[PDB]
Amino acid sequence: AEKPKLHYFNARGRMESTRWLLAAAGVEFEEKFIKSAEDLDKLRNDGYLMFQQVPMVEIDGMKLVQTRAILNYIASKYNLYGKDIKERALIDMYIEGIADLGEMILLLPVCPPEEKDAKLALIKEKIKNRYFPAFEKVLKSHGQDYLVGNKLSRADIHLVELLYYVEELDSSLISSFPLLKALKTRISNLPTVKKFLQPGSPRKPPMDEKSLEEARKIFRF
Amino acid sequence: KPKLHYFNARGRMESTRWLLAAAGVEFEEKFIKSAEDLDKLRNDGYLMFQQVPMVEIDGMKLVQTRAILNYIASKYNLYGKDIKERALIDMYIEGIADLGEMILLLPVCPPEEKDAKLALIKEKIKNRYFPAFEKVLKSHGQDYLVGNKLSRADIHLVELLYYVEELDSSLISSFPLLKALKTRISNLPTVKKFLQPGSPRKPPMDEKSLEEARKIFRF
Ligand SMILES: CCCCCCSC[C@H](NC(=O)CC[C@H]([NH3+])C(=O)O)C(=O)NCC(=O)O
Ligand SMILES: CCCCCCSC[C@H](NC(=O)CC[C@H]([NH3+])C(=O)O)C(=O)NCC(=O)O
Repeated sequence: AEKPKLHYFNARGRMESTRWLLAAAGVEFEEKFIKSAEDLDKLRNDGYLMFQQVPMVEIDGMKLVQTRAILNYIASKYNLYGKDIKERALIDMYIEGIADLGEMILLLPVCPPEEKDAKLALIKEKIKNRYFPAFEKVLKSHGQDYLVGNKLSRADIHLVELLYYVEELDSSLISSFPLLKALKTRISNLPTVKKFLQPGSPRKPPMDEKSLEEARKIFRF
Repeated sequence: KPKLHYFNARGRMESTRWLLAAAGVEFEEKFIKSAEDLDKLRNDGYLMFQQVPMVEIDGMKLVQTRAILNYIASKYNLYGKDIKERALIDMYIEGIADLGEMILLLPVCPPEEKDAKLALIKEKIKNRYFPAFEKVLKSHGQDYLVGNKLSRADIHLVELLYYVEELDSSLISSFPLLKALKTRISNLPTVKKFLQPGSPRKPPMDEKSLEEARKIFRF
């Protein structure tokens, strides 16, 4: 009946992984872009935001806030969350590691300049020594095209999204991880993901200084 | 019995202790006491991302707080009846997590920042989080946050109410429905037993325990 409506500002931020997941699922959606603090205050005043924050997604008659609530619902609805409780446990473990690394990268620009260089270095070492080894190992354990259940899940989508951001950081980091490289390609070639990667999709560019400034004005930080 | 791998402290394992206890599930704990203990877990292949919490349950070695909790909640029927009830539960408990994270990390803030960050936490409790949960309870008038049945949401929220009480017992005072929930949940036989002295419930982290954390986790 009604397309999901995504409420956020015009940036990756905390809404991009939802854009990826919906697109991967073949689900069309609309976006309503917040451009100012007054836009956000209006959502607040209208009663639309349980904790007075965005992301918020209107879907199936609900007003869902909190990134993980949104993604868990969409993943379940479009059978991207595994086939039983144990596969969901594997998915969750994998994607919370992805979330942890993703949060580090997300927040980097918001670091004090005297700290940013150490923090980036630390992110690169965790990538090389902690996270990419863990995911490579999963893929090597079973030899399958997907992380869990030998079928596409949200885990594959969330990890490939992150591989795109790590490439932006440093395209060398993935070089010693052939299986991750192969996953990136395979997933990128799925027709829904290929369309999402093409120009003109809702996929968002890296956040530049001006966008970061808009964020500070809109969310008041 | 599930086996919980963590240090002898609340930290990131306490919400799992609460949820297991609430569900009536007996568990065992293996306490890490040194960096060397953590290193053995890592070396033995027990930790996917070289971190704890880790829980051995039903043949899996599960890391990541949320993976552990989601598995336990589904297994013991504390995650609602369908994906829409799960959506409500998830939205509520991620709000709880956000607030919980601020309180958890308070002892680690630089000392020159701690005064400001406590005051911010009290402000958000008063003006953002407790209003939101009081609003949910008032909206339906039922004893439980979701589905008129006990769920993980009630348990995680009441755990947080105890920590907020530790911070400032006045913060809940204008929120009568949250007070009632706290009482009700605390009186359920499993939660009551967990709240009594000598249970696996952990105390507030003191300075000695925070020094142990730092040695163990090398920060
Ligand atoms: C470099 C900057 C990156 C910008 C990302 C910030 S997202 C906007 C922020 N929303 C949250 O922090 C939501 C956190 C919540 N845990 C979620 O995951 O949905 C907001 O509404 N803030 C308003 C408020 O909290 O009052
Ligand atoms: C106020 C004190 C806070 C208590 C310490 C934090 S918990 C121990 C820490 N584990 C994590 O940070 C796990 C985060 C993960 N997202 C989860 O929720 O499980 C660890 O293993 N760290 C070792 C490392 O990462 O190498």
